[PDB]
Amino acid sequence: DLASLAIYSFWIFLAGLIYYLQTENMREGYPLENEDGTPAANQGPFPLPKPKTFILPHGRGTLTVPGPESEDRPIALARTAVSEGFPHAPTGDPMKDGVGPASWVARRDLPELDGHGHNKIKPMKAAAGFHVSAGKNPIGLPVRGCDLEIAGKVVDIWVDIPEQMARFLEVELKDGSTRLLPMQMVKVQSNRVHVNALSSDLFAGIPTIKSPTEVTLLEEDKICGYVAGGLMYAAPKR
Amino acid sequence: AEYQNIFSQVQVRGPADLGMTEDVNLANRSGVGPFSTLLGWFGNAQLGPIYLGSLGVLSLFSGLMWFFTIGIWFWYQAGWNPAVFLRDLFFFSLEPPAPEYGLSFAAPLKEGGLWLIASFFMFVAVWSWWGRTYLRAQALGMGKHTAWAFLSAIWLWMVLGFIRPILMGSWSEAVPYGIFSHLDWTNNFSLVHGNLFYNPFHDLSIAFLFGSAHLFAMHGATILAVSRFGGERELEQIADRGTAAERAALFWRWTMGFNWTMEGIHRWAIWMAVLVTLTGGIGILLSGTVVDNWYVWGQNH
Amino acid sequence: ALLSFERKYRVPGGTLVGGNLFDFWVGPFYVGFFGVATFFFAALGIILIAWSAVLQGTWNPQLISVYPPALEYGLGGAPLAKGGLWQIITICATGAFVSWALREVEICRKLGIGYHIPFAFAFAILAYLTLVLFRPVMMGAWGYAFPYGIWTHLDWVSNTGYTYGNFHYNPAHMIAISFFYTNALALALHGALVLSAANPEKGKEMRTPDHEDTFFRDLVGYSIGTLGIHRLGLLLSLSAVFFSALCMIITGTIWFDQWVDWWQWWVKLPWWANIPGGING
Ligand code: BCL
Ligand code: BCL
Ligand code: BCL
Ligand code: BCL
Ligand code: BCL
Ligand SMILES: COC(C)(C)C/C=C/C(C)=C/C=C/C(C)=C/C=C/C(C)=C\C=C\C=C(C)\C=C\C=C(/C)CC/C=C(\C)CCC=C(C)C
Ligand SMILES: CCCCCCCCCCCC[N+](C)(C)[O-]
Ligand SMILES: CCCCCCCCCCCC[N+](C)(C)[O-]
Ligand SMILES: [Cl-]
Ligand SMILES: [Fe+2]
Repeated sequence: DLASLAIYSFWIFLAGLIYYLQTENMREGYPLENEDGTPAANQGPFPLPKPKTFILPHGRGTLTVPGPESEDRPIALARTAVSEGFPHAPTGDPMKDGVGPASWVARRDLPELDGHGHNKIKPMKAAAGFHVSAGKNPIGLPVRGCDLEIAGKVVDIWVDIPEQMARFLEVELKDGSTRLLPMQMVKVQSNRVHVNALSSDLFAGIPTIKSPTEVTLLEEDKICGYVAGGLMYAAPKR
Repeated sequence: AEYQNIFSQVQVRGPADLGMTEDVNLANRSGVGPFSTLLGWFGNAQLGPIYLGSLGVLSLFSGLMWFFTIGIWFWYQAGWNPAVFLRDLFFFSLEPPAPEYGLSFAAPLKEGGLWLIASFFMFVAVWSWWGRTYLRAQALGMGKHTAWAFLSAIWLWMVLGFIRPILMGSWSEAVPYGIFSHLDWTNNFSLVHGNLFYNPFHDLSIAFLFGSAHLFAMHGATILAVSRFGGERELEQIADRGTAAERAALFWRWTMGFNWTMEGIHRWAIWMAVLVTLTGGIGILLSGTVVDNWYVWGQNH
Repeated sequence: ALLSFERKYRVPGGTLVGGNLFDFWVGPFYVGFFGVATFFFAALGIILIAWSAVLQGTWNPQLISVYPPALEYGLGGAPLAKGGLWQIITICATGAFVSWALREVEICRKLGIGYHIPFAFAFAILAYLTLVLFRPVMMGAWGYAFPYGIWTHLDWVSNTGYTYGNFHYNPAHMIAISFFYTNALALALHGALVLSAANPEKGKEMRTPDHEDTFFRDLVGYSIGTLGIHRLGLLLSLSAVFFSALCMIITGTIWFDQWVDWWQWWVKLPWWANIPGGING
């Protein structure tokens, strides 16, 4: 019977496909590790897939995965129990140490580039032709924290050139310096920009960028991680 | 008091984006179209430009001819009365030749010939458009994943109106062109073959269709959930894993113990969808040619 | 075991109930208060199904079926072996699904991410409750709910549908099917686009999102964008389920005749109802 052969054959194919999908999704994060960073005894039912190499544009090299994994950064946490499976308490200020919901990854310390090799994200004042085209222009509005106190003022919008969209709001603090706030973490209102994740006194702690007209992938992670971490750790002040 | 990133708060605009060049013949790209602030709240505001070379022109010509051939038949059935046209718009139908004619092209225009003509235009429009999905990717040096996925949808389409009718011995087996009529044809097809819920390929097809909504709801929600960490910039997260991709992976590992990577989830995506029409085409093709009654078949095998 | 980058995220906090009482993991799984609740409801439910199987007389997965109370029982309770178990198992299922959602919320809080996932899952739950709770209560009897059996529940689908002729004519069902088809279309395209850029022609460099927009604009004259496509998938997905639930909540309640006949109101419109010709004249 052809129907039986077809359906029987299809289930075989399907079993192979699932095996392929499971292994493909092991290219990041494996081998598994114990809480102390050493290789775990149980690596799961599937073996690692053969490495694949991505050729990165603009002469930035390649990426081969799976490959040797390392955090490449200090992790300020400590065990709270004598066996596996329990939480790890921050040894210092989780917001400042970048752990928990305030974590950041050690991404390349260079800016993401568009198809033409130019910085993908730039402050709007430095982007030729770009301007607000709809909605309340946040530039010039005061920024309020969850403690209902004003922490600064919006001095510009950092835009994604190729995708023409707002990614960050640049906020100036009382000392004259500025910080970037993820667009997805602010509420633009008619008379203010509200930031629920942070209290006014935590804005100065937002990681700063080394160059004023660009932001690196590493910096974006530290900034985004820090702001999101405020939801949990700034709660006392919310 | 917490933005959800479903609609944008503020839109920004810059010079019209004419796109990457690569090996594309710029002579065939139109100019940019109008900008829609309305669309800009949900997605991109820019319309156009579009690429239209010879193949594209051929495809749009056939596509329209197909649509007009059916529309002409409709007006005819409507007695050329505008009021009747709108009233019974969903009841009109361009049907294929009667069994008697088998696979010949001898059937009269008002009795099958016109259905064959319309179907010929559709055949040319669809396959030439498939050529476009392949070539537009080639000109940009991109993989051919889109053309391959499209081929899966084309498989079900080909089976329903061309391959199965041919194996059955007549065009009468094909699907008619009409809103209500193609629904009636669908119900009747199941009745005549002993209920498709007994067709294992049909039921798998359903698992994938439901699975696609299951997966896209999961994926759409996940990316938006980590968009505060630049999660939707998927290509760069693939090339240099960020906290967005790590938090997404851990959400699913902690919840259901899944293995998850930014690139891998998109492999689940393309396959979950592609399997809908792949298993489906096999299910339909086997109906009537190899299996007359799925219920009866299920009782044995 | 943990993924190579996992430890920094396994910190305390985020639970909605119990403080640190249930703040821990079992292998890769996070527990939390609702992890325990989920286990409780799931365990009790599976046990009751095993019992039902015993009273049914079979251990075959293809045969085990738990049916709701016969229509004669209305909305009251029924003997365990006559619908009662179905009633308890339905309470357990609801408890397990809701607990699963709240457990996802606790996970979202610990990870510092948005609540989109559990919010989206709630739509699936509401579709479930429409079939076993809202619709039955509206129609006056638990018996209108579907049975819990791999094959028996498909019988319910087929019988429920033909109770109104060809169910294809339910207008809300037409909209729901459209979203399901469009969703699969978009999922296929999204997966194919990202992959075609990350895995270009042999030897070439990875493409950029700039190339993704370009490809789709060249193809159809438009690109919804990187953020837009994920918004779209979520919208198509939930709208599909929303109209599915709507198409059933109105069936057997506000409309209970043959769905094909509902479309006559348009054909009977005064201004063209009697004009000769066409299909309906
Ligand atoms: C949705 C509208 C109808 C319905 C119409 C149909 C039709 C028509 C078909 C199915 C099919 C299926 N249905 Mg049904 N079914 C419905 C309600 C449900 C509910 C529910 C609790 O609300 C459940 C759990 C199921 C489960 C199932 C699966 C057994 C099967 C394939 C599902 C799939 O991939 O989906 C998509 C989701 C995913 C890909 C995620 C993976 C989840 C799966 C694998 C979980 C299945 C669990 C199952 C074995 C029950 C567990 C019980 C244990 C005691 C814990 N149905 C309602 C009543 N269903 C198909 C089938 O083959 O039937 C035999 C089929 O042709
Ligand atoms: C609304 C849009 C989407 C979608 C959006 C999402 C999202 C978003 C999420 C899910 C998630 C889930 N979805 Mg989905 N999902 C959809 C459609 C489906 C369908 C289907 C038939 O179409 C199925 C079967 C599933 C199944 C699943 C589960 C794998 C998972 C929930 C686990 C859980 O509650 O565990 C807890 C409960 C138990 C472990 C078992 C309790 C069992 C007991 C009590 C017995 C009850 C059995 C009885 C009711 C049914 C058995 C009979 C069958 C009909 C044969 N989804 C629709 C189309 N779904 C979540 C997830 O984790 O995904 C991985 C998730 O975040
Ligand atoms: C009484 C009705 C019968 C029924 C009879 C049928 C029949 C008959 C068929 C299906 C098929 C399907 N059925 Mg069934 N089925 C029923 C019960 C159900 C139930 C349910 C919950 O009860 C469900 C969920 C489904 C689900 C499904 C799908 C999984 C599957 C179609 C996949 C698809 O994407 O097609 C949609 C996708 C396409 C049609 C591809 C189209 C491709 C391209 C080339 C389009 C070109 C278009 C272009 C030229 C037009 C241009 C427009 C412009 C943009 C303006 N069926 C009952 C039992 N079912 C199909 C199948 O595969 O069965 C195995 C099928 O043929
Ligand atoms: C799979 C089994 C059956 C089948 C079963 C069903 C069932 C059941 C339903 C549909 C529905 C639809 N089907 Mg059908 N359908 C089949 C194969 C097809 C084929 C084909 C080329 O093979 C086409 C073009 C259509 C097209 C249609 C649309 C009228 C409608 C919405 C589809 C959709 O959202 O698509 C997704 C793609 C997009 C949305 C891209 C945009 C294109 C839109 C506009 C769809 C094309 C419309 C066009 C053909 C004509 C309309 C013009 C009139 C003047 C109004 N079907 C096969 C034969 N189909 C639903 C409906 O509402 O019926 C009325 C419905 O409930
Ligand atoms: C002969 C039958 C009739 C008809 C009868 C009906 C009937 C009756 C119904 C539908 C419904 C559906 N039909 Mg119809 N249908 C017909 C033809 C079709 C065709 C077609 C191509 O012809 C298609 C595409 C559709 C498609 C549709 C969908 C719009 C809808 C089902 C999806 C849904 O409700 O999900 C919603 C998702 C769920 C319910 C899943 C929820 C699951 C969650 C909360 C958790 C489960 C998890 C757990 C058990 C997991 C296990 C544990 C671990 C994983 C291990 N129908 C024919 C004409 N149709 C149904 C509907 O709208 O329902 C609301 C329905 O009741
Ligand atoms: C307003 O007025 C005007 C006249 C201007 C325009 C109005 C037009 C209207 C109202 C158009 C309406 C069109 C409708 C309702 C179309 C519906 C189409 C539908 C619902 C469904 C189709 C399903 C189709 C399938 C499965 C078709 C498959 C076709 C093929 C596989 C092609 C096979 C090719 C054949 C048979 C030709 C032979 C080929 C060779 C190479 C020998
Ligand atoms: C690549 C995606 C894999 C997930 C698909 C889930 C399969 C559901 C199993 C039920 C179908 C049973 N059968 C043969 C009767 O159809
Ligand atoms: C959000 C509400 C959750 C309740 C869902 C459970 C439905 C089945 C209940 C059966 C009750 C039987 N009875 C009449 C004795 O109460
Ligand atoms: Cl995801
Ligand atoms: Fe994605």
